[PDB]
Amino acid sequence: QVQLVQSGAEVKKPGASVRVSCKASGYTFTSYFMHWVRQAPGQGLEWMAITYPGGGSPSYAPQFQGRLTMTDDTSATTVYMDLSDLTSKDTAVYYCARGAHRSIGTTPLDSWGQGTLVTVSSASTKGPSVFPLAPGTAALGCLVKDYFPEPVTVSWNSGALTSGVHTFPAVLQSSGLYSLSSVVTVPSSSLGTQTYICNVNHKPSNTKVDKRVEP
Amino acid sequence: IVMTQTPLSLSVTPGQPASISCKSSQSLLHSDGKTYLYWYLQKPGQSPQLLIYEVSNRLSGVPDRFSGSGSGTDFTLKISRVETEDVGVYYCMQSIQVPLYTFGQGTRLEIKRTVAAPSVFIFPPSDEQLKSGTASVVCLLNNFYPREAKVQWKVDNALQSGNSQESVTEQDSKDSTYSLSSTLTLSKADYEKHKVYACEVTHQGLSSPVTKSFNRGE
Repeated sequence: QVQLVQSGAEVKKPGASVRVSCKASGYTFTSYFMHWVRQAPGQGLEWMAITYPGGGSPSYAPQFQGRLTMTDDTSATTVYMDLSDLTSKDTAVYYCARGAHRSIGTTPLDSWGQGTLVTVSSASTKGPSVFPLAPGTAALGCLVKDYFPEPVTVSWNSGALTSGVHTFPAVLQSSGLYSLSSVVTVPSSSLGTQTYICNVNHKPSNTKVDKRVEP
Repeated sequence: IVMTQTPLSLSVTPGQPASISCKSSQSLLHSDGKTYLYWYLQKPGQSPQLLIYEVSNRLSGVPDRFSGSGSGTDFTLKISRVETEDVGVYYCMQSIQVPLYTFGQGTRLEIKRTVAAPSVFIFPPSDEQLKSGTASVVCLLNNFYPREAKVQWKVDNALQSGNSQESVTEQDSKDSTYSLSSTLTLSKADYEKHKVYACEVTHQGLSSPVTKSFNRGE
């Protein structure tokens, strides 16, 4: 069983460098090519680099202008990328992926890591402010504003309320902080008796907030 | 080498077939019969997964309703009968020459359904937020189809531009509708200088644009 386990999310300032690792298991590490691919939020896939472990000379997509290096450690069956001189154009999910057997070719990419989010920004890590969106059908919700970086999750009534819930993609504000809303539609009759609490979790800042949304 | 995918978005009634095309700027036929064009599907929140490799070969475990064809520059991915699990973004990828591999821009496959007009709601800023000096006014368009929609913000009947952002949910699996939220941001000072805040929505399922408004301060 192939596994490709990447390191955790990173936050960097412009000008810095980032290292992401990918621990491979379940196959002969040195007999397959390995690839890096990235995806900026809401955008398409971008192929970055390829090597084969233990004696490969990596090669790099030319638009990275030499900022990207790929390495491997065969005794740890791990591949790395180092991307230097970062800008906000480099904010992306970075994927490691196994390519073809070395006797077959370089592609296709049959197994993919879980992805590593790298956020490049001058902003510093910050939990959100949570504000109520107060209401025959009532819409109510929570505005989860001014946090950094992604991601946040939102539940309602500790997960007991799932029907009618819409949690929107975050938007990146000109301040460099994110903002998102989560809404739910409920019967207007229930507003008097039923309680509605949004549970917001911003793991990057270690923040959990509960907000009761009242009429 | 550039790959051009078409259409950018495709809506398919389930059970109907679907076709996606990928055209390369030059032949992907390696001098050996192998043509280096692969297809991937990426579902929301998930890593890409391989579907078709070397033009027409189905990957292990891929259901046989999927097939690919094409010999040099024009490639097509076909789905016998669109099950609703197939919604996502399809990418073609050419790898004729290292390190010049590229992806197409992606075609989004969605479920076709009957037209459904948005239910619109408008939310004032909370008193709590106002204490901090900024005002977020939020407009919600709930459960509509198709995806294309226009939100126009108006403050005392003056058309706003440049001071709002919006985002849209993924297609809901149950009813195949989209939802959209638009946030108008002003400073508390600017907010308190006007009375009527209005969200004007244009959608195909609306014969006339719906406007939802409030007077600041109830």
